[PDB]
This record gives sequence, structure tokens and C-alpha cells, in this order.
Amino acid sequence: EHVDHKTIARFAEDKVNLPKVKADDFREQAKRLQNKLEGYLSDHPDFSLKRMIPSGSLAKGTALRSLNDIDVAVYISGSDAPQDLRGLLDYLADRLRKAFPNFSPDQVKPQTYSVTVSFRGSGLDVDIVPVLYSGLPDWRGHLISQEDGSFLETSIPLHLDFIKARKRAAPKHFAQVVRLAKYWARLMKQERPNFRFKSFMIELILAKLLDNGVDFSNYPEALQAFFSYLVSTELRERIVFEDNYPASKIGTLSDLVQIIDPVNPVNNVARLYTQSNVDAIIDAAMDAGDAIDAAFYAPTKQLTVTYWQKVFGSSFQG
Ligand SMILES: Nc1ncnc2c1ncn2[C@@H]1O[C@H](COP(=O)(O)OP(=O)(O)OP(=O)(O)O)[C@@H](O)[C@H]1O
Ligand SMILES: [Cl-]
Ligand SMILES: [Mg+2]
Repeated sequence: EHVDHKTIARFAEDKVNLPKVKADDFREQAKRLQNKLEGYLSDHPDFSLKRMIPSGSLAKGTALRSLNDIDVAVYISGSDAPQDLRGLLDYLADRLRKAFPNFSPDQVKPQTYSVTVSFRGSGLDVDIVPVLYSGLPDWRGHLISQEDGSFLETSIPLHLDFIKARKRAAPKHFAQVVRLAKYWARLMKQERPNFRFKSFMIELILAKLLDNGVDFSNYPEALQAFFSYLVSTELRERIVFEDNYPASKIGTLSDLVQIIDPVNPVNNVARLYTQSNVDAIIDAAMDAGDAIDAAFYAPTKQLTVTYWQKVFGSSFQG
């Protein structure tokens, strides 16, 4: 009544989602870099940068209006490349300057776990993560973690297939609920001590709920299922998918939270989450779920909005 699914959908369109016109501009930005590398590699077959793949929320259709960087993975092959993290990022930056000679050298900047290509206002910065590639199936290779620089063997193409499958199972709605949950998590990171919640983990948890039959066409109910899953399981239930391997193949782990990469059964996406992190997520999810329930039963629109502002902050006006 006061706030229902349509209210939430309109809020998402108004405040949460990256507008389609901007998403298209940014994807065309990444495609121009992709095409420049493909043309350089066509002329120089020995060049060690073999492929650029858009890998982040823009590629998945889950970007927020707050997006300020475009994610691409660059696949690196050959003996020249150092295995050390610092050396590899310096090596990648040097190769990028050679393939993109029109850029001023200072427009390519190594960071802690990635290399930035800065466009200086004429487009967003592109954040390039290396993948050491040696020809494993499905363009598997060792991706650099943006949490701790660990080398993680995985497949970005298969992750994008994984997300595509859930978006086809629930068109519009899966991506929308992911975006709403990401928007909530951004607010909680500012408000709750020790709160951390990686976007890929939010997507995997929501993909499990969709797989399990949760109806994503009602956004208040889908969010309540997400928050209630976190409170009831306390993030102690292992999340694993059978898209690419059977449950017999999952390696046992001693990690507190286990949300297993759908490509690689020994790669736990949640490996760095501590009990402190978990407790902050659980308290935040309990509070959000409680706010949505109270909002449903609130007698006035003003009270209903106040409760939803506990979930989505002051930008939510009803
Ligand atoms: N722990 C991991 N193991 C394997 N691959 C990962 C891991 N974390 C991230 N990735 C890969 O990096 C991609 C980007 O995930 P990330 O959590 O950075 O979110 P995003 O979709 O870019 O959202 P945003 O940057 O808006 O928070 C994932 O889709 C996946 O391919
Ligand atoms: Cl992105
Ligand atoms: Mg990203």
C-alpha cells in the first residue's frame, strides 16, 4: 500500500541503477580499448597481451549510478612476464603503453593489485586486472585478487555465463535485486563497524536463492528472503553450485564462510571473511529484514518511509 514493489522499482530506476544511456557509453569505451588491443595484436602476434574481457558490474548489467571505474581483465601469456605481483603490474603497464601509443605514459598507472588507464574526464578510468594465461580450458587462468593480491585460478567467461543464466531465469528482476542489495551493502559499509560484503558474494548468494525457487518478481519479498537467509544460516552454510562440477568434487575447506567459485571447487570467494565480518552482516541483515516487515504493517506512509530509510538511506523518499 504505502510502499510496495512498484515503489521499490521506481526508486531503483531513479536512484540506484546506472542509467542505460551511461552504461552504453561506458561499454563502448571499453570496446574501443578492446578493439585497439585486438588490432595491435593482429599486427604483432608475439605480443604478450592476448585478450581483454569486461569483467565487472557493467558487463553483468548490475552497475549502480555511483559507478566510477570500468573493470576489464587482460590475459597475459609468455615467459617474459614476472610471477611476482609488483613486477607483473609494472610489466602489464609497460605492455599497455606499447599497445596504446597515443596515450600519455602517465595515463597508465599501476595500483596495488591492478593497473589504471585514466581517460582524464573524457570517459571513466578503466581498471585492468591481469590474468596469467597459459591455455587452460574456458580461458581459465590466474586472476589477481583485488582483496589481497592472491592468484586465483578461475574463468571470467564462465562467470559471465553463470550470471547470464540467472538473468535469463529471471529477466530484469535478478539484476535489479542484485543492485538493490549492493546499494544496501554500500550504506552498511559506512554505518556498521566491521561490515564487508563483496559484490560477487552478493550475486552468488542471490543466485542460490533464485535457484532454490525464491520469487524475484516482488522486490520487498526477494530482499526479505536474502536478509532472512543471512540471519537464519548465520553464513555458516556452504554455498556451492553444480553448473560446472558435481558436489563430490568440492574440496573440503576449514574456512569460516564458504561460498565456492562455480568454476573452481577449491576457490572460496568468502575465504577472507572473519567472524567479526559475519556478525556485522548478520546484525545488519536482521535490522533490514525487521525494517521491511515493520514497513509492510506501518499505518502511515511517513512511518513506512522511515522504516525503508533504514534499508536504503535518505535517498529513499517513497
Ligand atoms: N574471489 C574470487 N574468485 C574468483 N573470481 C572473482 C573473485 N572475486 C571477484 N571475482 C571475479 O571478479 C568479478 C568482479 O567481482 P566484484 O566483486 O569485483 O564485483 P563487480 O561485479 O565489479 O561489482 P562492483 O565493482 O560494482 O562492486 C566477478 O564477477 C568474478 O569474475
Ligand atoms: Cl565495471
Ligand atoms: Mg567492479
